[PDB]
Amino acid sequence: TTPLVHVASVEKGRSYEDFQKVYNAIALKLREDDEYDNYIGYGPVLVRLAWHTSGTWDKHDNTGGSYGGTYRFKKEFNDPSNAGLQNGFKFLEPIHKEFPWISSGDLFSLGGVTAVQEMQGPKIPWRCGRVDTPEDTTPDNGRLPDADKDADYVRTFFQRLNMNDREVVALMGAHTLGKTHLKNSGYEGPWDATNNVFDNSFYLNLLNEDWKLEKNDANNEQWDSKSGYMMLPTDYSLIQDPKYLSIVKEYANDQDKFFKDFSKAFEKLLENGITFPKDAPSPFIFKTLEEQGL
Ligand code: HEM
Ligand SMILES: [K+]
Repeated sequence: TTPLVHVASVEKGRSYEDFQKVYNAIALKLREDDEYDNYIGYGPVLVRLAWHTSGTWDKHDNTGGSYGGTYRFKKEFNDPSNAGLQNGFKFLEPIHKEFPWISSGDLFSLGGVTAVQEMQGPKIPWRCGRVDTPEDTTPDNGRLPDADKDADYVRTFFQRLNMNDREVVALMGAHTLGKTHLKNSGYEGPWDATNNVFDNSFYLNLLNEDWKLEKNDANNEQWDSKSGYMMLPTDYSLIQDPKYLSIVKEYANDQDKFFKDFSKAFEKLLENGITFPKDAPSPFIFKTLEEQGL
């Protein structure tokens, strides 16, 4: 199968203003539906939907990725690794109804960008152009990562998405949002105290808390701290591996650096597999509701 090339195709006649309107709609709904997940809100689940819809990419044959918006098809929608994401998709439904012109891939990715920015995270430049592909282009289940593994697994896993050590540690920092839900993944608890504020607390907790390797009610091991935080074996591996550890310490001591590195890595993750023509518009940097006085 010759590796497909996915060329970004701007939605007919659309420009920055159109997308800022979609961003605003998402941002306004996030503010509105603040009760979700015990008042955590939909922010965290949207960032995941974005990561999971992009994380199926395989640099080897360009299969999967954000381009096709294939999560809308049952095979991917029902991936066990995607348990819980239906909530994010349901949240986006009204948005897509109001803006039927935006592709699914652009919507899924934009939802992640919007959530991060609205939760006070760094600005993440975003490019439009993803085009919906057929159901037969949906990647098989099993391309997303396991959480009961070590640093070697994490490092190898991320090489498929063309991510190096720094990108990996920066990306994992997204665990500063939301929490693990036993019913979804077999893990339970939040990584930090600000689960709807994007900050570098994940690195600080990892380094400063007193973790105990325990078993949860799903009979799975996870690191718990007296403060009520948890870390997956894969998160803990970042301080077990020497190379990862140096970067964890770096982000724990430099909020700005973490923001800048995360922004680059997250945008890259969301654009993997996409060929942007030279004449394509530059990446859009959307203003937050707060910056717009909305
Ligand atoms: C080796 C890598 C990773 C593993 C094994 C992993 C694993 C997990 C697990 C088990 C959950 C809990 C799901 C649930 O029960 O609801 C979760 C949630 C989440 N992850 Fe990751 N993750 C990884 C990488 C990332 C990356 C790269 C991002 C995004 C840049 C990210 C963002 C999130 C967010 C925001 C949540 C919270 C979702 C919510 O509160 O509903 N994760 N992750
Ligand atoms: K946080």
